Amino acid sequence: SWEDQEIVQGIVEPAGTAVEYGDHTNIPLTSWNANFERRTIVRGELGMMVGTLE
Amino acid sequence: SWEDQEIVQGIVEPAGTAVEYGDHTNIPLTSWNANFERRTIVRGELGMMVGTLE
Repeated sequence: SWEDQEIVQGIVEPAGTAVEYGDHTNIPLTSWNANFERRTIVRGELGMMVGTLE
Repeated sequence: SWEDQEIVQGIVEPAGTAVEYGDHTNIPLTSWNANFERRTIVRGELGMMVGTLE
């Protein structure tokens, strides 16, 4: 909206590898991570000055 | 009951001796006394564990 500062996009990375099965073995677990991506808004300006004789 | 600690058994000893009957003779009387014996309770515990593959 020309006054906002940043635009943000989310990314999620899952995680987890299988393990061989065992009745009394430890249960492996899956998980995930999340990062956010910011792009800054740049405002440029340009002007003019005009005179009567010009 | 399973959630008990002791079991009590009572023994009653009675007493009394008969006499010859008379209309105006004083009446003999019987009586009793009681004793108790207590035995503690022991709980045994045993279990099993079964896996899906097993």
